[PDB]
Amino acid sequence: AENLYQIIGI
Amino acid sequence: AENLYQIIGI
Amino acid sequence: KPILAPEPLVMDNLDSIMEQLNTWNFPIFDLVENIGRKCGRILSQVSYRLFEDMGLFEAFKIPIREFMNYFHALEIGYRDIPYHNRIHATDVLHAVWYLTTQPIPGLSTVGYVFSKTYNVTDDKYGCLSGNIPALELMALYVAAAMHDYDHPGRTNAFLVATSAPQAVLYNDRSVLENHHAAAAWNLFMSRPEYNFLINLDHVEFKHFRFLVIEAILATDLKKHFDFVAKFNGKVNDDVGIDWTNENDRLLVCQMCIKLADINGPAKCKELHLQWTDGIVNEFYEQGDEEASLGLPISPFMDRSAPQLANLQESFISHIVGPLCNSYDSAGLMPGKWVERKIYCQITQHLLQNHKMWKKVIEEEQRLAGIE
Amino acid sequence: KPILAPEPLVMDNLDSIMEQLNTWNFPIFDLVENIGRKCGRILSQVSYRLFEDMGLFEAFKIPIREFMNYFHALEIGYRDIPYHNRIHATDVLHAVWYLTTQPIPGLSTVGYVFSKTYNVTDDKYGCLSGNIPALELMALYVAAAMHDYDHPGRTNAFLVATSAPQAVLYNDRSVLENHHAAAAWNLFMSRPEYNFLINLDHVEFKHFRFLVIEAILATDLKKHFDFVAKFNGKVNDDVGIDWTNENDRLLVCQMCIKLADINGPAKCKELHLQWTDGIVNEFYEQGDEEASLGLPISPFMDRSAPQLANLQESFISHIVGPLCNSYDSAGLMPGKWVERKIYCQITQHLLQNHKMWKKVIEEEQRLAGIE
Ligand SMILES: [C][C]N([C][C])C1=[C][C]=C(C2=N[N]C(=O)[C][C]2[C])[C]=C1N([O])=O
Ligand SMILES: [C][C]N([C][C])C1=[C][C]=C(C2=N[N]C(=O)[C][C]2[C])[C]=C1N([O])=O
Ligand SMILES: [Mg+2]
Ligand SMILES: [Mg+2]
Ligand SMILES: [Mn+2]
Ligand SMILES: [Mn+2]
Repeated sequence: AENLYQIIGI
Repeated sequence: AENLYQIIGI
Repeated sequence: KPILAPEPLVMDNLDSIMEQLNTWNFPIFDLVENIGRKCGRILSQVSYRLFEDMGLFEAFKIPIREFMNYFHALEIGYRDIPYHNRIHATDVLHAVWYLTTQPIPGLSTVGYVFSKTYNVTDDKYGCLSGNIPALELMALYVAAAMHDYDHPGRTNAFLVATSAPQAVLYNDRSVLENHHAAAAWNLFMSRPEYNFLINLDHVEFKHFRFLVIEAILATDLKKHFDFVAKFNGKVNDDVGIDWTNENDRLLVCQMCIKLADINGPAKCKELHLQWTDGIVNEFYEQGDEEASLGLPISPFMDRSAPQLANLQESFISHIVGPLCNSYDSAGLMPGKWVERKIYCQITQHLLQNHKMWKKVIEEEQRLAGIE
Repeated sequence: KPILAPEPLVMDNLDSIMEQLNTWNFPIFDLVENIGRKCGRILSQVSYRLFEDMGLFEAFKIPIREFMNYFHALEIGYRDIPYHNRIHATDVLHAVWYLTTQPIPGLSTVGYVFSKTYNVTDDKYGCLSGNIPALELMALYVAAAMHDYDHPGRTNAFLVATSAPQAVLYNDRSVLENHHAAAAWNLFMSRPEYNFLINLDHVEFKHFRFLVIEAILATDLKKHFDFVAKFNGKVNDDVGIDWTNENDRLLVCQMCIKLADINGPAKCKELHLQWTDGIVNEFYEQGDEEASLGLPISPFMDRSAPQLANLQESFISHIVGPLCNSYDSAGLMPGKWVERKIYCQITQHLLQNHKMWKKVIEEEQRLAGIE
C-alpha cells in the first residue's frame, strides 16, 4: 500500500 | 533536585 | 461576538430518533435532515443526550447553558466540507459513547459513571465506563467532539508539501491534530460563557486538558502504527491491561478514539458508502487544488481516474483491519454471547464491507482485462 | 518593512578578535563591547567568520547578501533579556563550531567539509566535521543560531501554568522550542531577501529544514533525560555510533547542540560567573512577574532569598554533569594527548566550577549554622 502510506505520510 | 525538576517541568 | 446557543436548549422533535442512540448503526443522516442543515445543531443535541444518559451533568455539576453554548460554537467552527464536518464529529462522539458504554463480554469491572442503557444486574457483561473514571470519560467525549475541529479539508502531507502557514507554525509535526486541539482550547478559553468546567478544581482542570489534548493528538494517522504497536505490546504482556494505571487508561482512551475516528468501514453498507462518497469528494477537491497549484496529483485524488474501490480496500486491510483486530484481541470490543461464542456486529460489518470491496475490485479488473 | 543588513557585510576592526575563535574560552563579551550594543551585529559577524572558516559559502554557493540579511534579521529578533539574547545565540554557535571542528583524540574519520584551523596531516586526531556531511553541519549551525529565537524570558512551566497564548497554541508541548523554530522558519520564508538556500534542490531543502527543526527541538530541557538515555543506550551498544546512519548522525548533532546550549558552566570562571549572573537576573524577573500575578514564587527565582550557589551546583551535578559525562564516554569530547592520556579543558573547567560551587555552599551553610 505505497499510495496509502504516501497519502498518510508514513 | 526537586526544585530544579520543578523549574524544568520534569 | 460570542456565538451563543439558541434559546431552546433541548429539541423535543428529536426525542424519538435519539431513542436509537443505543445501536451502532445510528441513522445520523436522518437526524441531520430532521434538524436542518442551516442550524447545524446536531452535535450539541447528541452531546446533550449522551451527557444526560451518562449523568455527567449531575456528576460534575456541569452548567447546561455554558455546555450548550460551547458546543454550538464548536458546531459553528466546523466547516461545510464533504467529510470532516460536524456530522463526522457527531458520528465519532456517538462511536466513542457506544464503545465505552455498551456491554462487553467478559470485561471485569472494578467516581465511576454508568449509562442508563446498561444492565448492571447481569454479571456476564462489562463496560469501559465501569473501569475508566468519569473525568477521563468526559475528557474522551470532549476530545471526540474536538478531534477534527476547524479541519481545512486537506491532509497533513498536502499542508507540509505546500508549505502552508499551519505546517510552518507546528514545524510539520501533526499539523492537523495540533491545530484542532489548539483552536478548540482557544475557543474554550476565549469566552467566559463557554466555561462549563467552572466547578472543577485547578488540578482536575489541568488533568482534563492533558487528557483531551492527548486523545485529540492520538487521532493522527501518521502515528497510527506507533499506537498500534504500543497497544499490541502492552496487551501481549503477561501483566496485560491494568485499569489502575493512568497510562494504560490513557492508552485505552486513545485507542477508542482512534477506532471511532475511522469507524465508517465498520458500519452498515449504506452508511459506509455515504462516508466513502464524502471522503472521496474531499480527496477530489484536494486533487483539484493540487493540479491548480502545479504539484503532482496525489493517488486516489484524481477525479478523472477514480480508484475508490482500491482506496477503500487498502484502507480497510491496512488501517481499519489491524486496529479492529487489536481492539478485539484486547477484549474491549462490544458484542453478545451466542448460545459459548462472542458475536460482534462491528467485526462482521467490517468483513462484509471488505468482501464487497474485493468483489468490486475483481469485477473491475476482469472488465479491464476483457477490454 | 524588510530588516536589511548594514551595507558593510564584513567588519575589519574585529579581524583581530576573531583570531581567537579557535579557543574554547572565547571572549565574547569583549566582542560585544567592541561591536556595540546598539547595532547588535555580533551573531552575523561570528556566523560569517565560521562559514568562511568552514567554506560553506563556496560548498553550497551560498549568497553572501541573503545570508547576512537573514542573520541580521535574526539578531534583531532576539530580545534584550539578561540571558537569552543574541549573545547566547553567538555563544552556542561558537560552541557547536568548536565541538564539530576542533580535533578529537581517537576519532576515526571516513560532500564533507573541514575547517581551516584543523590539521589533516596528523592521524592521531579527528573531527566531527570529517564524519558528518556538510549539509548536516550547516543545519546544525543554523539551528544553533535559531535555538532560542524570540525567547520571552520565561520558562516552559511558567507559560503552561499561566495559560499563555504560546502554551495554548502548542498544547503545552515544548512551547518555547516549537515557538523558536516556527518563528525562525516564518522569518526565513517571509522575505525573498532572506533566502540564502536558493541553490539547494527541493529534497535537500526539506531535509535541511527537518534537521534544523529536530536540532532546535532537542534543546528542550524537559526531554533532556530522554535524549541522555537514548544516547547512552546507543553508545553502550556493541555496534556503537554508526556514522553511515542518518539517525545516528542526527542524534549526535542533537547531543552537540544540547551540550552547547548549556556550555556556560563548562567555561572559565569569569564567563561562567557572568552567564550565571545573567540567568539569575532572568530568574529574578520571572519570579517578580509570578509574584505580581499572585502565583507562588518558583524556587531559585526569589530575589529576596537568593540561592544562586545551590542552583548552580544542582544544575551542574544533574544536567550539565551527566550530559558531559555521556558526551565524553561516547568519545566525541575535544581534547589533547598528554605524553597516553587525554586532557580535556571542558571537563576540567566543569570540575573546577563544581568544586567552587560546593565550597561556596559549604561556606554559606557554615555561616548560617554559626548564626
Ligand atoms: C484525513 C484522514 N484521511 C485522509 C488521509 C482519511 C479520512 C477518512 C477515510 C475514510 N475512508 N473510508 C470511509 O469509509 C470513511 C473514512 C473512514 C480515509 C482516510 N485515509 O486515510 O485515506
Ligand atoms: C531556560 C532554560 N533554563 C531555565 C529552566 C536554564 C537556562 C540557563 C541555565 C544556566 N545556568 N548556569 C549557567 O552557567 C548559564 C546557563 C547554562 C540554567 C537553566 N536551568 O535549567 O535552570
Ligand atoms: Mg483527524
Ligand atoms: Mg532554549
Ligand atoms: Mn477524525
Ligand atoms: Mn538555549
